[PDB]
Amino acid sequence: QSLLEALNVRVVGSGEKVLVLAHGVGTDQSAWQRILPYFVRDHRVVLYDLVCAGSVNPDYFDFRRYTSLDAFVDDLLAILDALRLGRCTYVGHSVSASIGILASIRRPDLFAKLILIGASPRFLNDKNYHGGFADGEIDTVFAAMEANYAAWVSGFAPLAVGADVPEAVREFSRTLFNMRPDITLFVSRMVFNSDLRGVLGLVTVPCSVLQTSKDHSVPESMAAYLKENLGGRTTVHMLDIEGHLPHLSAPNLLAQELRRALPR
Ligand SMILES: [Mg+2]
Repeated sequence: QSLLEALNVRVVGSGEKVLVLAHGVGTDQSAWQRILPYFVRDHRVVLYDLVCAGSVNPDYFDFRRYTSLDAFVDDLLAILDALRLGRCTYVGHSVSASIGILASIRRPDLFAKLILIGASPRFLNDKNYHGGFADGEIDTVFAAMEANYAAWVSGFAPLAVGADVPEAVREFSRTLFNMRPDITLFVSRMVFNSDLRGVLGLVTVPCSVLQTSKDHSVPESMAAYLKENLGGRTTVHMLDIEGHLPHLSAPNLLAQELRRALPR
């Protein structure tokens, strides 16, 4: 396969503006399906799957290569260079918000704006920083994942969706069960260990921070931290949608905020 084929790159929509939708761990590009109707008549929308998606051939997940977020940034930049659509708006959920931040420091030319959903530069607390997780706290999650993947997904998918939206629990269960458990564990440990705090000030592009409500992974205080520390023009939108996956659980409401955050 080419890189574009391996990571299931898709370009949809009729417009001149370019929008990139980049999913998080545990999902794949189909997490955007109910957002697409709101953008495809005036954007060319680029979708792709992260290499850890269960929709990507598990042969591609090379543990020697994918040891830091920078190897994920390599793949994003390689796709955007291959598609040659030029300057774009980039929407990143959870790990893809971090991937977008780092890509925008390497290649600010490529990004008109970043729209960050569920963004965190560091999950672990540090001396005078609140990520949400104390030393040792995550261990019970990675123990449960390794001990009984299916029991772990059955309890975690409702928690991540947050709101009582059976269809979202279905979709997120489907994309967690499609992942190979050793990949889910490895990538979840790598992302949980990430720390982007020291590069936020190097961002130069505008950012909209769409801050999830009652997200297990990101305290509501994070939005203020990103507004203070991101180096470009940053705006905060506190979502009135519950949970980690607002694009699955309340696509209409999330799409209306995304549209409000577009550059011009
Ligand atoms: Mg600045």
